[PDB]
Amino acid sequence: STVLSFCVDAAKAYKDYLASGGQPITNCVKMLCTHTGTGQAITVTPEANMDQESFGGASCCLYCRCHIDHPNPKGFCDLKGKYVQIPTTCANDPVGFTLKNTVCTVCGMWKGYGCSCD
Amino acid sequence: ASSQAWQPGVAMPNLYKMQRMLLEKCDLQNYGDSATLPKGIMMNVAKYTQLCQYLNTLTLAVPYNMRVIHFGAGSDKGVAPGTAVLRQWLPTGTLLVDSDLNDFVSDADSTLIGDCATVHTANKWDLIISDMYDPKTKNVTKENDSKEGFFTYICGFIQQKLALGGSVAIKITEHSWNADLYKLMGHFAWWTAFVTNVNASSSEAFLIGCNYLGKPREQIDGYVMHANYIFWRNTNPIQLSSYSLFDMSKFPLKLRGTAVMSLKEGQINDMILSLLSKGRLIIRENNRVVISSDVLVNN
Ligand SMILES: C[n+]1cn([C@@H]2O[C@H](COP(=O)(O)OP(=O)(O)OP(=O)(O)OC[C@H]3O[C@@H](n4cnc5c(N)ncnc54)[C@H](O)[C@@H]3O)[C@@H](O)[C@H]2O)c2nc(N)[nH]c(=O)c21
Ligand SMILES: C[n+]1cn([C@@H]2O[C@H](COP(=O)(O)OP(=O)(O)OP(=O)(O)O)[C@@H](O)[C@H]2O)c2nc(N)[nH]c(=O)c21
Ligand SMILES: Nc1ncnc2c1ncn2[C@@H]1O[C@H](CSCC[C@H](N)C(=O)O)[C@@H](O)[C@H]1O
Ligand SMILES: [Cl-]
Ligand SMILES: [Cl-]
Ligand SMILES: [Cl-]
Ligand SMILES: [Cl-]
Ligand SMILES: [Zn+2]
Ligand SMILES: [Zn+2]
Repeated sequence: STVLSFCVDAAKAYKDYLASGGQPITNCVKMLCTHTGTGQAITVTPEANMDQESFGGASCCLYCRCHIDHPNPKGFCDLKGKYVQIPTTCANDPVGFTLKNTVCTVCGMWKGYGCSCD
Repeated sequence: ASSQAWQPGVAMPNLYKMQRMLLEKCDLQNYGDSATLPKGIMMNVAKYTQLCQYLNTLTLAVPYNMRVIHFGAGSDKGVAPGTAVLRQWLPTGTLLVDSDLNDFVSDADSTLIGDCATVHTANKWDLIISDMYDPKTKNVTKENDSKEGFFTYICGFIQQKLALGGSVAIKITEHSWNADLYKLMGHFAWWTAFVTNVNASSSEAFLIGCNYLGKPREQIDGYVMHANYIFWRNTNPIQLSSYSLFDMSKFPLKLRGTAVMSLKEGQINDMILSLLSKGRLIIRENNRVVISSDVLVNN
């Protein structure tokens, strides 16, 4: 109750850290792949298209990398054990991209970077 | 330029395995040279990708609900590049467990932190990958003798927890090696020492046991076979190459649906051994996979 009320806006803190000129989290594991994949955001195997890089999920998850509890139900990670596709233009900061962007529940593409359900 | 440059790496030729060399100091012409990797790709992602590309050419058993354990999976970066490559390579749904002396975050289904000697399991495994390396190996003060440490655990883990038909890939170097491990290679249908092309400038190799038979097929003297390995490396320079990393179209391990059966030690006849030797049979029960990490209780 009081422990939950205090907790720690880690997603908000990372955006402020970058705004202050902080160097983005490194050592995100980039995978070798064909780059002829579906282009969906989070997949069981690398699915990067010609405009994306595929990375090991756990290495791009702020919560996994910082050893802090996950917000998702019962601390369930959505990247661990999977592969996340990141636009080549934003591959310099995969942790920042996954936090600031959200996946479309219909086509499985990143909203604003592949989803065209409109 | 060399033909082997388009391969993921180079395996120890059979004639070098049949020699009786004395151990010599390893002296590589290109020692330490770094490979030219694709932009932003880590050395360990490239290395495991080439190991997996080579494993795709062997008769590996690939059963439904395959079980794979990866020792020495943590890096000084706090992540598991090799585990990410194994999970990309293995069929979806493959149970993948990894472990390391040091904490790290992984894509594996379960991760155990601590010395590999603290890892227990009643379950048998289909594939064992080890990248363990003792940093103290760099302190070459004495003669290059067989090393114990995690190697005694790996040998016992193979003899007790590897399913018949299963395979292993255990990392060795000039000084990080074990005679009993080489002797165990004679308990597989086939074996080799495989050198990744991205690490051609290192004495590193993966000792690969293909299709475990649970009995000696050939007698191997470990002290002689490691001397043979160093002689091969000292007389066969390998050109650094990352060419195989650019073609990932056939990368995923082919799902073979390999039969899984339970058999007493008296049911292992020549006909069963023949199926094990072709990657068409795995012998173990299909019970729940349970692992544990021994915790030492102190004040
Ligand atoms: C083969 N070799 C060994 N040495 C000497 O003997 C020592 C021990 O030799 P080694 O058994 O460590 O073998 P090698 O040097 O080939 O290993 P390398 O450093 O390439 O490491 C291979 C792999 O081991 C792992 N590894 C190495 N060091 C570490 C570490 N500190 N932490 C974690 N993993 C490590 C990595 O996965 C790495 O890719 C070397 O540190 C060096 O002084 C050589 N010297 C010359 N001049 N020419 C050689 O050809 C040569
Ligand atoms: C790669 N491999 C080699 N052998 C044995 O070795 C024989 C051929 O050995 P080889 O495969 O090394 O020679 P090849 O000329 O086929 O090609 P190379 O690999 O480029 O040199 C096989 O018929 C088997 O007896 C193997 N035996 C088993 N069971 N499994 C393997 O994966 C395997
Ligand atoms: N006795 C032991 N038990 C467990 N891990 C051990 C060990 N001796 C060495 N190691 C581990 O062996 C590893 C060698 S480096 C491993 C690199 C890793 N495979 C990657 O994908 O990048 C180190 O992380 C070290 O902690
Ligand atoms: Cl959590
Ligand atoms: Cl020792
Ligand atoms: Cl010991
Ligand atoms: Cl035996
Ligand atoms: Zn996470
Ligand atoms: Zn959509």
